[PDB]
Amino acid sequence: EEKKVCQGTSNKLTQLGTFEDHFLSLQRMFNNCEVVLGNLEITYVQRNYDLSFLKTIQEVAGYVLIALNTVERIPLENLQIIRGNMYYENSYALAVLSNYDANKTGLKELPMRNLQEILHGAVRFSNNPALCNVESIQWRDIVSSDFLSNMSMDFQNHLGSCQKCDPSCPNGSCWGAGEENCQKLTKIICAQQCSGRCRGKSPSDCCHNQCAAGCTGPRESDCLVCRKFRDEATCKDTCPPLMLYNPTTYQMDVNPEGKYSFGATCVKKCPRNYVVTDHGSCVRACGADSYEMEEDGVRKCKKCEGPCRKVCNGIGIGEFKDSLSINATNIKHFKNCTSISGDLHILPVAFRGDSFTHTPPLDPQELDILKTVKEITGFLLIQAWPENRTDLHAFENLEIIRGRTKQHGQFSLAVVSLNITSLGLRSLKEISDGDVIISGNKNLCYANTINWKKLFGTSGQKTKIISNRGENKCKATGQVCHALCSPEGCWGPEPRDCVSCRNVSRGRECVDKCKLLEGEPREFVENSECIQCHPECLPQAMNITCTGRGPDNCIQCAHYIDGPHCVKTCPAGVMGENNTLVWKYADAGHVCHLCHPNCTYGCTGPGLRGCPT
Amino acid sequence: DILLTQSPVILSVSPGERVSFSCRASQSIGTNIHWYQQRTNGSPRLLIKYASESISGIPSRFSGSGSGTDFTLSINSVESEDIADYYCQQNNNWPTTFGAGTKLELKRTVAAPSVFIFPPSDEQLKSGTASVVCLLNNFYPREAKVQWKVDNALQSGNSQESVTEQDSKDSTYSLSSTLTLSKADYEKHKVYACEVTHQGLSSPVTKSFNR
Amino acid sequence: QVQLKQSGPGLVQPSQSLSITCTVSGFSLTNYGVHWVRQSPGKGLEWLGVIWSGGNTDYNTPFTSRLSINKDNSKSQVFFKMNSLQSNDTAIYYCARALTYYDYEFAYWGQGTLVTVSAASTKGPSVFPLAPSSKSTSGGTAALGCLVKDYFPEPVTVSWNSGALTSGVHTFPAVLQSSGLYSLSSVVTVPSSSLGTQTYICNVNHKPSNTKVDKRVEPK
Ligand SMILES: *[C@@H]1O[C@H](CO)[C@@H](O[C@@H]2O[C@H](CO)[C@@H](O[C@@H]3O[C@H](CO[C@H]4O[C@H](CO[C@H]5O[C@H](CO)[C@@H](O)[C@H](O)[C@@H]5O[C@H]5O[C@H](CO)[C@@H](O)[C@H](O)[C@@H]5O)[C@@H](O)[C@H](O[C@H]5O[C@H](CO)[C@@H](O)[C@H](O)[C@@H]5O)[C@@H]4O)[C@@H](O)[C@H](O[C@H]4O[C@H](CO)[C@@H](O)[C@H](O[C@H]5O[C@H](CO)[C@@H](O)[C@H](O)[C@@H]5O)[C@@H]4O)[C@@H]3O)[C@H](O)[C@H]2NC(C)=O)[C@H](O)[C@H]1NC(C)=O
Ligand SMILES: *[C@@H]1O[C@H](CO)[C@@H](O[C@@H]2O[C@H](CO)[C@@H](O)[C@H](O)[C@H]2NC(C)=O)[C@H](O)[C@H]1NC(C)=O
Ligand SMILES: *[C@@H]1O[C@H](CO)[C@@H](O[C@@H]2O[C@H](CO)[C@@H](O)[C@H](O)[C@H]2NC(C)=O)[C@H](O)[C@H]1NC(C)=O
Ligand SMILES: *[C@H]1O[C@H](CO)[C@@H](O[C@H]2O[C@H](CO)[C@@H](O)[C@H](O)[C@H]2NC(C)=O)[C@H](O)[C@H]1NC(C)=O
Ligand SMILES: *[C@@H]1O[C@H](CO)[C@@H](O)[C@H](O)[C@H]1NC(C)=O
Ligand SMILES: *[C@@H]1O[C@H](CO)[C@@H](O)[C@H](O)[C@H]1NC(C)=O
Ligand SMILES: *[C@@H]1O[C@H](CO)[C@@H](O)[C@H](O)[C@H]1NC(C)=O
Ligand SMILES: *[C@H]1O[C@H](CO)[C@@H](O)[C@H](O)[C@H]1NC(C)=O
Ligand SMILES: *[C@H]1O[C@H](CO)[C@@H](O)[C@H](O)[C@H]1NC(C)=O
Repeated sequence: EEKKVCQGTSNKLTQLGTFEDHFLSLQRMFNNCEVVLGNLEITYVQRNYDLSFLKTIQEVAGYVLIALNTVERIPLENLQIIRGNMYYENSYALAVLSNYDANKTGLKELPMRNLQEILHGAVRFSNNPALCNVESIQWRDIVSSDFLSNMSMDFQNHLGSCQKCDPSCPNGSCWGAGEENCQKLTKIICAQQCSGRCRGKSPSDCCHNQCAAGCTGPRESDCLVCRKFRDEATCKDTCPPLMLYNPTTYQMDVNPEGKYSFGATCVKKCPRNYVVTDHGSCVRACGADSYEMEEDGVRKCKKCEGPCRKVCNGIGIGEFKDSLSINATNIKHFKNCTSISGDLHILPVAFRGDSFTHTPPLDPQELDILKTVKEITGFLLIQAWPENRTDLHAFENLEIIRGRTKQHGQFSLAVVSLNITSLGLRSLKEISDGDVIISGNKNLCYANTINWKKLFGTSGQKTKIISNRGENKCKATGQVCHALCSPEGCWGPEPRDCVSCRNVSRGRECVDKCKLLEGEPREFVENSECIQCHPECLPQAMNITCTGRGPDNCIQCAHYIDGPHCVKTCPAGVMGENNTLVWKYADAGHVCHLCHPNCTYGCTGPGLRGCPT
Repeated sequence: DILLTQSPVILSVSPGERVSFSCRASQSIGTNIHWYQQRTNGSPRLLIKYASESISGIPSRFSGSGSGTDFTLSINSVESEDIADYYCQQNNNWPTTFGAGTKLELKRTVAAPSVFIFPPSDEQLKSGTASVVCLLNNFYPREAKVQWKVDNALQSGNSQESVTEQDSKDSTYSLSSTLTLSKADYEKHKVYACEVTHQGLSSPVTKSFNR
Repeated sequence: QVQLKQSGPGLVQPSQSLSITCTVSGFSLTNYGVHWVRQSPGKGLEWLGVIWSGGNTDYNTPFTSRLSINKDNSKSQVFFKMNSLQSNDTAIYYCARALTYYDYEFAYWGQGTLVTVSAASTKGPSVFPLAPSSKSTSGGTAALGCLVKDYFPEPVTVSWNSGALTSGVHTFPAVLQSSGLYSLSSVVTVPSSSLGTQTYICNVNHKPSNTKVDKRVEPK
């Protein structure tokens, strides 16, 4: 066995089409279901509809609602526990309401003979004029004593005579006819000694603190069902975590024995088609802000570095079927796009507007929208551009034009008759297929300094850079590759415009030297790149401030030191072994050592002489 | 600004020879040069693009070569319908720009002009002015001198002449000179002579009329 | 078959505007720009501007303030307008289309419009014959023709015997007289004593003024 899990429902009193339709989807949701992650809602079910699939239901996480049913029996015969992680209304984790119709018929049999715990929340019973036996149920065994005060029990039978509880039953309390429907008391029937549940009336049959409905024995693994989490039928306070502080390594480390959390369960791998959040919980799919990927046959959400990948149809396809260009109407549909599947056309019509297709002039400002675009699958076509804009500013993050589709079967990048001065395409590192044509841009400089053949993937691709401002003129006006650029060319005047630096680079920018020995963030170099020193190394006066990335490669620790790592503070209340939280103090040399195991709340010195009371 | 200098102003070649035209750009320009042919009264016609790239429809005896500042249009065995002006154009700097043209002329054996003098027609006179016309037909080369003697005073600032473009069949020229004088200026003198000098006339020929 | 065809009144008063239409066939203005280039004796072939496929224009610096090019794609028609002409502006004006998208290698050209900028009035030519001088004998060579005089503006056409007479015919480039009128000659070489053909008729047409004239040429 490995319990079947269904989603649950939260439609409350809403009715999904015909009674007929409603039941079909109820059945569809719960058929075979053992554990309900969400709520169980049984609603609008009529006379003579077989509801027997409900016999499979062992556990509900949310609430249980049973309302507006005329069906005779609701055989929730194995429901052991309602956690009440959500409430129906106010604060009821179980609500059984107006189960009757105008036709003088309603619900008779709700035999929940195995319902032993409601973990949180109260219960409402009202307007069930055909209900039997339940009114005899002694709720103090089922409901936590904090919720007794919000209990709403109104039992009134006016539609039948009922069967009677077996004399076998305790205090005449039962769920329906027969010995098998007697309440099984597991709380109110037990000696002082026991904290929680029980299975006998003696001192030596208390249930472990950890159990919910009752138990089959003393030990933590004999529970019927778990108050908090279960981990292969051992009830625990929490799922064993993914990271533990490593006393040897002096930091967080993969806890080998660690486990993800799924429902009220601790599990080594999420069920098929589930993703693990950055907190160790199995969820159905990743939050925006983050994305799906994989390390060790485990799908996880990592958080997006910059805008999340988003794919959009180009002009021509989809929302943009029959569109001549990006334009006032359509441009909004581009917000946040990262990759364009298809082509972009920016044409004069965009800026005049077009009374024929009912489109107003495009606010050129709005082209800022394209800044998120990193990939064009087809071709980029720019035949118009705001004249007071110096370069192709909206495409500063374009990394690749794949040129799968091409204008007239030819061009993958076409820039024609603009007022620009530089291309500005500083991120473009690949044009997969197609030809470049840059023509009639009378102020355009820089274009020739690029070796276009390096962006190309196919050896037949051609360039045509014609009738722009001449090499001669640009040179004569200083509009030429910055000093800090290698002989590999420009996309414009600025140092972040170069294809590659003659010396070193920060991020995208070219520089003459890194900040070794002087500077705001002190740095080291690798592959002509200036990488920052970890923020916990002290800026040194005389020599370098670090040799690499870690908190291990400081010359000198800015604050405290923990093994080989410099840290901002000593570890204080990090989760450790055996579920022993971990506390360190900083000595004279500002070096971290363990506190006395006994200092529940951290310490300032060694031993009990370090955490006064 | 980019200058395009074509040369020679007139290229003079024998029919069948390999002829080559030169265009010099003032800034090095890759291969961003095209060439046209323009026949009298015709609109130009593309012959080569990007310095060396053949254009379909153009006969194979047209080629082009060059890169940087120095380009060359070529013709092996020049024909007689290769008589045209040839232009270069540049593609690199805004705005596109053309050279001034080279005129292609076919050399030929010297052919003396046949000279003819025409008194002013009937009526023209009694309508105010007289126009007198000399004609030199089918000559080569183009250098021809025409002086007007009126009773033997040489004339000046009273004539205009006109030369046809080179004939594609016989590859020659035809000049015509027109003496303009109002009535009574004609009708004051008697002899009206037309005097031609040309490579193919051992000594000058003279054609007159009306005494 | 790519073709460009121009229409437009070519004689233009100073400060008046020049308009030329260029009707286009065999491709659409949807996909191709149409350029405008002019030519004169003195200052060469010169590029004037473009209406590119998307409808945006671009004008050479000296015509920035006075060029206007428009189009109507659906009628495949381009419309060149230039204001405030002066005699600098006399030339043959052309439309052109590049061989290749976005380029300037002009494979196709309208027939050109001959544009003349003067404040002078239009005038038809007067026609006088240049009668053949009586020789006596020979057989092969005798010359005669027509003097097409005092017309404005260009051009004029000359055909002989209504076109039925081709070789021998030399029609000279017109010459601008000191009167501001043009003048011309259209001459033909003939078998002496007019062997074979007797009738030598002169077929002068001046379209700008719409004057057809015929003269006959013998010793009157
Ligand atoms: C800026 O960006 C914005 C945003 O991207 C751009 O906005 C888009 O612009 C598009 C271009 O304008 C535009 O698409 C157009 O949609 C037009 C109208 O669409 C509706 O009508 C359709 C048909 O109507 C009738 O005809 C059908 C068959 O003839 C028939 O089946 C219908 O029932 C209906 O019946 C009547 O027809 C006859 C008289 O109409 C008569 O005989 C008959 O008895 C009936 O009375 C309809 O099918 C269509 O539905 C589609 O979409 C919906 C969802 O939206 C989907 O559920 C459906 O399944 C279906 O796919 C909708 O209801 C349409 O007319 C345009 O196009 C033409 O298609 C061909 C090829 O392109 C064309 O040749 C035809 O006709 C003439 O059209 C030209 C003028 O447009 C003329 O010049 C030609 O002469 C030509 O013959 C077709 O009409 C076109 O599809 C789109 O909707 C806009 N989108 C948005 C989001 O706004 C903007 O364009 C951009 N601007 C710039 C400058 O860049
Ligand atoms: C682009 O992303 C932003 C968020 O990164 C989206 O805008 C947010 O939308 C949510 C509701 O979906 C709001 O609660 C936020 O206040 C919005 N943030 C803003 C406007 O800054 C936006 O919808 C995305 N664009 C599109 C059309 O996909
Ligand atoms: C077209 O682009 C040009 C070139 O960038 C712009 O002209 C320049 O404008 C700046 C001021 O913003 C001047 O300092 C430069 O001298 C100008 N360059 C020259 C001499 O051409 C021009 O403004 C743009 N066109 C429009 C209409 O915005
Ligand atoms: C670490 O794990 C041990 C498991 O053996 C925990 O259990 C110990 O302490 C309990 C006192 O409440 C006893 O019930 C166990 O008998 C005892 N187990 C041993 C070692 O014999 C221990 O509580 C855990 N540590 C922490 C921080 O709670
Ligand atoms: C370009 O022109 C717009 C519109 O008038 C203006 O708002 C903007 O300041 C100008 N330049 C920019 C975007 O810096
Ligand atoms: C780059 O900077 C260095 C500093 O080490 C300098 O010596 C070198 O000449 C510079 N070259 C350029 C302009 O890239
Ligand atoms: C920097 O400091 C170290 C001290 O560890 C010293 O040995 C070394 O000589 C210094 N390096 C340089 C480049 O001067
Ligand atoms: C669940 O019950 C359905 C009714 O929808 C039945 O068709 C199906 O066979 C059951 N599922 C299985 C595979 O046991
Ligand atoms: C032509 O003439 C006008 C008017 O005098 C003058 O403004 C213009 O600069 C001249 N340009 C030329 C030489 O084309």
